[PDB]
Amino acid sequence: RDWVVAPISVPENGKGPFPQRLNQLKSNKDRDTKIFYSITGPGADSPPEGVFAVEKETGWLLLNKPLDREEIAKYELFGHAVSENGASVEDPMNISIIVTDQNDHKPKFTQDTFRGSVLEGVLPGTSVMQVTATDEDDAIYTYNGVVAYSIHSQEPKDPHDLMFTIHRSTGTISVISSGLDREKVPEYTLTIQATDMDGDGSTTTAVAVVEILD
Ligand SMILES: [Ca+2]
Ligand SMILES: [Ca+2]
Ligand SMILES: [Ca+2]
Ligand SMILES: [Ca+2]
Repeated sequence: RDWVVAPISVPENGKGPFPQRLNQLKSNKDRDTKIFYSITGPGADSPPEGVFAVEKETGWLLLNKPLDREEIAKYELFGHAVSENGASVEDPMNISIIVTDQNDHKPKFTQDTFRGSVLEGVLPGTSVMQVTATDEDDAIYTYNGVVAYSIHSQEPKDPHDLMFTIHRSTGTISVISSGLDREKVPEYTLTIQATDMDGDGSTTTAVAVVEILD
């Protein structure tokens, strides 16, 4: 029919070119007279003003610039159709616009520094602590916001290096070697990493400080 518009999905960070046609509004009343189209709503005539617009004569709905999903993920605008003699010829039309995700956010550890402690005599397999990173991108239908964890490096490297691991998805740091000795090394500092696209994407760091208890 005319004067209907299906919900519209727009991936954020479009390259365009801009302005960009999305949909065309039309009233059947335009055989019988000249019609002027307009658009109102948050994103059109109210903040953020002028992201969307509509061509007066043609009814083309237009996007004027790239969208950001994490700023605004959905718009509801309203289309109007007014004849040349000034009478509206349609009831204002609901235009729904959905902003879909691209992976444009690095993960963030919730703290710059995490602390955990174990007794000197714990067995290999012992959970020390659980660190967490978040990611603002979609983690439901994509891996854009799915974080894989890894250990970047360990200091010091006595009695040897790679004495801990991290659970790839939970962030649980565990001890995988024997040989802890508070007297020799009372404390380890682990730089830890969080990578989105489940390990294929971009990566941030944090520190996890492990104390060997007395
Ligand atoms: Ca964004
Ligand atoms: Ca991400
Ligand atoms: Ca995103
Ligand atoms: Ca990568």
